[PDB]
Amino acid sequence: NVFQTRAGCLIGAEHVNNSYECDIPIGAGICASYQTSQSIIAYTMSLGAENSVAYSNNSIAIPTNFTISVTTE
Amino acid sequence: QKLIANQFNSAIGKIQDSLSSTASALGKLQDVVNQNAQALNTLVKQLSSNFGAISSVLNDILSRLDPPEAEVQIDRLITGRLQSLQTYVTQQLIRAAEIRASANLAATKMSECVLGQSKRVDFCGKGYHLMSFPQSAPHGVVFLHVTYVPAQEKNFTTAPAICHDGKAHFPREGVFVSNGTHWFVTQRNFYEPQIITTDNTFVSGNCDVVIGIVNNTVYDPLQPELDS
Amino acid sequence: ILPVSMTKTSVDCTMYICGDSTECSNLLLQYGSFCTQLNRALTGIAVEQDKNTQEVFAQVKQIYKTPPIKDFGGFNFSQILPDPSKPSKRSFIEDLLFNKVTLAQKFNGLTVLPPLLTDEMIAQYTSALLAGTITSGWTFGAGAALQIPFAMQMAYRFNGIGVTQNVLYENQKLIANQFNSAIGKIQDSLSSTASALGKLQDVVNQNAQALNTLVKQLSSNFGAISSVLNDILSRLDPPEAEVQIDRLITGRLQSLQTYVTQQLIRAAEIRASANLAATKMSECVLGQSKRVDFCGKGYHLMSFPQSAPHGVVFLH
Ligand SMILES: *[C@@H]1O[C@H](CO)[C@@H](O[C@@H]2O[C@H](CO)[C@@H](O)[C@H](O)[C@H]2NC(C)=O)[C@H](O)[C@H]1NC(C)=O
Ligand SMILES: *[C@@H]1O[C@H](CO)[C@@H](O[C@@H]2O[C@H](CO)[C@@H](O)[C@H](O)[C@H]2NC(C)=O)[C@H](O)[C@H]1NC(C)=O
Ligand SMILES: *[C@@H]1O[C@H](CO)[C@@H](O[C@@H]2O[C@H](CO)[C@@H](O)[C@H](O)[C@H]2NC(C)=O)[C@H](O)[C@H]1NC(C)=O
Ligand SMILES: *[C@@H]1O[C@H](CO)[C@@H](O[C@@H]2O[C@H](CO)[C@@H](O)[C@H](O)[C@H]2NC(C)=O)[C@H](O)[C@H]1NC(C)=O
Ligand SMILES: *[C@@H]1O[C@H](CO)[C@@H](O)[C@H](O)[C@H]1NC(C)=O
Ligand SMILES: *[C@@H]1O[C@H](CO)[C@@H](O)[C@H](O)[C@H]1NC(C)=O
Ligand SMILES: *[C@@H]1O[C@H](CO)[C@@H](O)[C@H](O)[C@H]1NC(C)=O
Repeated sequence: NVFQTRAGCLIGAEHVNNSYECDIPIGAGICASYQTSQSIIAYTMSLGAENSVAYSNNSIAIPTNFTISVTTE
Repeated sequence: QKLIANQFNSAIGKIQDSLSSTASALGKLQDVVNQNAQALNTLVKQLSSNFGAISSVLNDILSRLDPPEAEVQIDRLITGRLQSLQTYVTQQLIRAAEIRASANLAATKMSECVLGQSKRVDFCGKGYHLMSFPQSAPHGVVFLHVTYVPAQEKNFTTAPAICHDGKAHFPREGVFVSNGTHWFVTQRNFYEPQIITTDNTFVSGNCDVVIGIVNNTVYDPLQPELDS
Repeated sequence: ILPVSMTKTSVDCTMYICGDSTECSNLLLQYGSFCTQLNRALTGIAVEQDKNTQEVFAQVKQIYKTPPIKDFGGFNFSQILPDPSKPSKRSFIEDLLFNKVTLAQKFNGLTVLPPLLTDEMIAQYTSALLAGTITSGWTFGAGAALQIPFAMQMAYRFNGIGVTQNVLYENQKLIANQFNSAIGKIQDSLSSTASALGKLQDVVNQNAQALNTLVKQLSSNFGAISSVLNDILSRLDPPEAEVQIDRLITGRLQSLQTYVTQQLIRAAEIRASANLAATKMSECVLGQSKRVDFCGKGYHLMSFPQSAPHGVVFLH
């Protein structure tokens, strides 16, 4: 299971056409993870979930409820 | 009030549980201790090295060799150990500078986000900031930022202005929204519609200049009282 | 314009000093653990280099995108929005910045590692931030993005600086024309002047100079007979070859130490700059700032980010 990336050559994991959030960084936008088969996959970055606001020249979105969140720094 | 109190108490319980269960959240504090201990141990272990001399212990050299070249060997040992000490001191200096850089930011955060309410976005936590609480920790401080986040949205049609008698009326503070048939003026962060009236709007010139202005009636609180 | 990261590099110790020599490796073994702290420091520097960009740019939960129909009350964002026609999804100003910067080949134990995020993902991050700012205004920094017409967002911004909204609502055409003309002017100024990106070229020049000097240090006698290890080994006897090699070992180790210290200091400075850039992005872009001269001269309205080689560029 040999794969050739831009940051060297990785053996022991198989390439995947999908894309997920990174668990272990490798480089050049390539990461790896341990799915579930029970093998190690090497894939490409996933920046985040696609979104597109339904923007219109006379449309607004006003919240009707709130929530209090406590964050630790 | 009761709902907000319950949300706050639940959040406090949740952060307490998260801290109690997961032990990997304090990396920013354990890293300093690990680095310092590793540097100290490396410096200590650097003692037992020949650096080109016969033996790593000077006692053997002085008790086994004549002074004329035992002095050369001892000199080599001093040079090596002195260089090691210089390197350790330099690394300590740089690390202390970094810790000072962190401490200044910590002091600023304590001054602003705790002793007052800050309007800097994404400085005292995600969302709109409400307050903060400090807690001590080994060689560090832990902040609890209480913030505010909107939850549930809607959809509305809007308008920059409104004609009522050829004039243009703008909201004092808030936006004009329509639920399909009527019109209302409401604040920009919590849906609470109110009837448009002269106490919520102000006038500015005729209404053939604003773009996208739709006209509706504006109530006046004086006429019904003056009628009777 | 302000830098955000330097070239990610790493240098081996044993191969650098006297690579391809068993005798010199045995001699160097006596010097303790000097060959590992340098590698540890350089790896830490590389990790921090990745962390700087990851912290500065990755500030959005999702990836927003503009609606296909561009109707922004007369404001024209064509110069900064991503261009699908270009093979790389980068705007015109990003292309200008990339083409305005010019310029690993040595292999004596030094290597460069590619960044974790390629420039395409940086461009996508900037596009997401720009689209969120254009459509949702600033409410996408707190919770879910809420759509709002651009003219009303500008009215809110005007009310932010103490000017009533009726000032904007009656001068929409003039404001739009001024904004478009300003965008054209800044594009022309960037495309014309050549010394507009010194703050990024300086870092590259400094790193190249440091690496070149470190490599050039190889050819110094350091008091020994010659700088060629093979000649010393194959011409003199081991009893004196050892003491001759010792001087070269000491000198090369000293040069490596000096280079590592310089890299550490420069990395600290770059980290300070990256933290400043992250704060500016979190405040000037994701919201409106009341701090004077923080997000541009005069009263502040909004900001638009763009990427650049090893840095970020703001338009206030
Ligand atoms: C605003 O949201 C809160 C929670 O986010 C709602 O409070 C919940 O209300 C339901 C009833 O529909 C209860 O079953 C839950 O126990 C409540 N949650 C808590 C934490 O007490 C609240 O009702 C929402 N407000 C409106 C007007 O819908
Ligand atoms: C838009 O809001 C108005 C104001 O509440 C609604 O009009 C009222 O609707 C309630 C029922 O929801 C009736 O009991 C009142 O008599 C109505 N008053 C008036 C003056 O119309 C209106 O129904 C809402 N429209 C939609 C589509 O929800
Ligand atoms: C606001 O109301 C006025 C009428 O009270 C509308 O003005 C009319 O517009 C039509 C078409 O533009 C003209 O033919 C009429 O002569 C106008 N009447 C007056 C009295 O001016 C106007 O259209 C309304 N606003 C909008 C956005 O439709
Ligand atoms: C936004 O501005 C750009 C200028 O960069 C406009 O593109 C030019 O438009 C003029 C006429 O409007 C043409 O003659 C040029 O050939 C265009 N150049 C390019 C590179 O596109 C663009 O049209 C403007 N936006 C809108 C909606 O008109
Ligand atoms: C999916 O992955 C396989 C190998 O795992 C590859 O041959 C194929 O080209 C990929 N699909 C596409 C559409 O490229
Ligand atoms: C508002 O309308 C748009 C398009 O009609 C839709 O995509 C969006 O989900 C709506 N908002 C809500 C809160 O339902
Ligand atoms: C919004 O855009 C549409 C085009 O789809 C246009 O017909 C309409 O007049 C615009 N709204 C305003 C208030 O001008």
